[PDB]
Amino acid sequence: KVFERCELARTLKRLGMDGYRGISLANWMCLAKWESGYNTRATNYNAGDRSTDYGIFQINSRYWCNDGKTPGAVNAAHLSCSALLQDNIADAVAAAKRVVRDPQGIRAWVAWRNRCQNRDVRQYAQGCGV
Repeated sequence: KVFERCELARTLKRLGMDGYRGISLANWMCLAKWESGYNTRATNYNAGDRSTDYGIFQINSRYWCNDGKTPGAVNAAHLSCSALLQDNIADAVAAAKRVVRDPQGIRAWVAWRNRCQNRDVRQYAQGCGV
């Protein structure tokens, strides 16, 4: 499923993401935008280390979800990576919360540093009623 901007903004608020671990809704929106274009079935294989990024938040198979074929893998979030390809993003949200529970926080995603950090991110969640 490819979410429309405001529909995702409202869904994330309902799921308790606004201000989670100090992260504003606008930042989560900026992250989803650059990571997947708000697409829940987005997948990205990293030929270099053999790991795959899954879903709307592009969660990695080496530490956060299990896909069986990733070398030196662990399962912090304790999920099957398959759960991160559903139209319902409840599991992806739970996984994303787990990721930012580590000291690095939202910085865990390099894309966030390149495109969101230290910038005006209001535009991503503006006018959605959240």
